[PDB]
Order: sequence, then C-alpha cells, then structure tokens
Amino acid sequence: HHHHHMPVFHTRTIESILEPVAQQISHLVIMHEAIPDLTAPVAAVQAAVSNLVRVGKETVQTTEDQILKRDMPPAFIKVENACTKLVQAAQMLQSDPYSVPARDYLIDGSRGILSGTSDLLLTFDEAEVRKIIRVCKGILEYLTVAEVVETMEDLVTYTKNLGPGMTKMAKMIDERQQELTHQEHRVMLVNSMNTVKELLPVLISAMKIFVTTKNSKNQGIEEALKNRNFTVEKMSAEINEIIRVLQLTSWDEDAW
Amino acid sequence: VGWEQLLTTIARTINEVENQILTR
Repeated sequence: HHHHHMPVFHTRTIESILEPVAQQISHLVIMHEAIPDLTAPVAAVQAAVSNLVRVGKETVQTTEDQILKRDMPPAFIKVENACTKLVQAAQMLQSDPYSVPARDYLIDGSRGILSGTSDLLLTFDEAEVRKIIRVCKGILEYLTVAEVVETMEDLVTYTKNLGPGMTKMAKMIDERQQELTHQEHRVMLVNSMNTVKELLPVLISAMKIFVTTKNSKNQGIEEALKNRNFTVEKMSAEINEIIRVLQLTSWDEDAW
Repeated sequence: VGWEQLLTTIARTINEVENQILTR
C-alpha cells in the first residue's frame, strides 16, 4: 500500500551505473509471487560492500578535500546499514522461506543500498563540480583585474589571458551540461555561458576605449570608466548564475 | 527478475563503484 519512487539520476554517468539496480528493484516490488536460500548471494553482496567500505575509509583518511572528507561517511554508512538487513533476511529465510518480514528486509536493504550508493556517487560528483566552480571563480577574480589595466601593453596581456581562460571555462560548462539529466538546468547553463561569451568582446572594447581615453589629454575618463565597469558587472552576474546553477539538484533524484 | 539475480546485480554494481573510486 506504500507508494514508491525510483530516481531520475543527476547525471548520465550515474544513471548508467545505477539504472539496472533501480529497474530490478522496481520489478521485484511490483511482482506477484517462497524465496530460495539467499545466504550465498547475500554473502557476495556483503563482501563487495566490505571492499567498498575499505576503499572509502582509505579515501576519507587521505583526501585533502576537506568537504569530500565530511560528506562521504554518511553515504557508506547508509550502504553498510542496508547490507545488514539483507544479511538478516537471508538468515530468516533459512528457517522460513515464506517469511514476510524477511522479504521486507530484502526490499528495504536493496533500496537502502541503491539510495546509499547514489548518495556516494553524488558526493564525488559534487567534488567534480567544485573543480568547475574553482575555474569560474578564477574568471570572476580576473574580471576584477580589468580596472587595473591602464596601458595598451597591459591590455594585450589581459586579453591574451582572459580569452583562453573563458575558453576553458566554456568547455567545462559545455561538457557538464551534456552530462545533466535535468533539461531546465542545462538550458540555464547554456544561456548564461552564451551571454558571458558575447560580453567578452564588449569588455575588451570598453577597456581599449578606457586606455585610449586615459592616455590622451583633456578628455574625461568618467564615461569610459562607467562603461567598462558596467560590462564587468554584467559578466560577473552571469558567472555567479552559472555557479549557482551548477549546484542545483532535484527532488526526483531521491529513491524511496 | 528474481532475488538471486538482483543480488548478483547489486554485488556487481558495488564493485563498479569501488572501481570508480580507485581510478579517480
């Protein structure tokens, strides 16, 4: 009588790993059927989980990523706990193959393993996104340097630096949106990136005008400054929106 | 789909996840 929900995974990669399990769990939940001796297959799951936990502990204990270090354990904890339910189920089924409580454990344990493994994969996914965010923040920081460019020589250096930086950022975003399952988020990323790319030449043009105006005589630089600053502000707004969107999740990603 | 098959799948999936970690 309880309703359930199989996840719409966060990325295509996670989907390809976990979809089979989710589909098989759904099939068993919906099925109309005694259960055979599951001691051995459950033991194989137990062994796999133990290996995974061992590797997870090594990672937690060696990673310099303080955030990964903190978010990982709860996921492995959920997986281990769910595994204990499968073990209990197999033990119960040895004496009573028709046990209803045993079947309940099998289902809860299977779902808990799916949910814990998904949580685990999402923690590693978040670490990957943090790498993209770091690049975005480097661009925001470099945009603050525009105001210090006051010679044509420095403008050449600046453009030759910001240009490739934007290209790298754009590539990371393009690759990321291609991995996302949620269409709404992909659209936002692509739209913001396009806006940012379009503003780049506008910024360089504004900086060239500022440099030219400054290095002249009796010209007022107030307008050139304003126009440069306006463009930097718009670009920074767009990049912050990319950073915000890269971190969005969805309710439909939960399994229950 | 049966319990024996689902359990085999789970074990394989877990091994897959461990491998992802080991290669990262």
